[PDB]
Amino acid sequence: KSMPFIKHLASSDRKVRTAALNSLHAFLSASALTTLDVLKLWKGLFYALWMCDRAIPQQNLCNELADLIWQLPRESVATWLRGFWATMAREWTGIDVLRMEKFLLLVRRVLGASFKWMKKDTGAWDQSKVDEVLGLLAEWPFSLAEEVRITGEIVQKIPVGMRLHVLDIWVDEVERVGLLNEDEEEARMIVQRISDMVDALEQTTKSPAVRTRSKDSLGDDRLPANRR
Repeated sequence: KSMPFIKHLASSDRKVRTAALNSLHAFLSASALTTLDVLKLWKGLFYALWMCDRAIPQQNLCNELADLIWQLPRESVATWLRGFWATMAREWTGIDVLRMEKFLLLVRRVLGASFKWMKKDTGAWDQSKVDEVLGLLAEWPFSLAEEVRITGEIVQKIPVGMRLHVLDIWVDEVERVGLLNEDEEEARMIVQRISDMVDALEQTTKSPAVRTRSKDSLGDDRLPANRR
């Protein structure tokens, strides 16, 4: 697969990065993506945000990157999001204090788009898309294991800061897509399945920070299991 635009996403010239993104949009429009294809695409997208210095272009770029999910064939979305989490997991400890905030926002929007992707728009949610999104939460931020195999050939260790960020925002992002509606049976099951993943994380984790954030987010007053 020839993806010549990828190396230009890291250009110091933002006009070149913008053109490289448009080639990527057209490339995704036009065989199927492999695990290796999305790792290369997401590293290029990672560095495209890394080079973005301005607050408003960063906010647009995070939404642009998260909304790429709607351009993808149904069969490639889960492979695509695994490439995202593997990318963030590999690159996490190298992100300096000055550049962290825009990558925290990227994770939030990509997670938020993943939740919105689960939705149908009286069955309101696509359970096959729910299994894929939640299975990735179990695979990366809420994994009871400490490394992920990608074949194995490629083994990636899960950084603790990535878990801590997802633990900070998962209630925010289930609320934003409307999953905290106490009156939906379908929605409460999805929140329960996510809560069970976080509960399992708090029981097993070696990290007191992860243990504390998991416990904290499970006590969130917004969760229906904590109300009335």
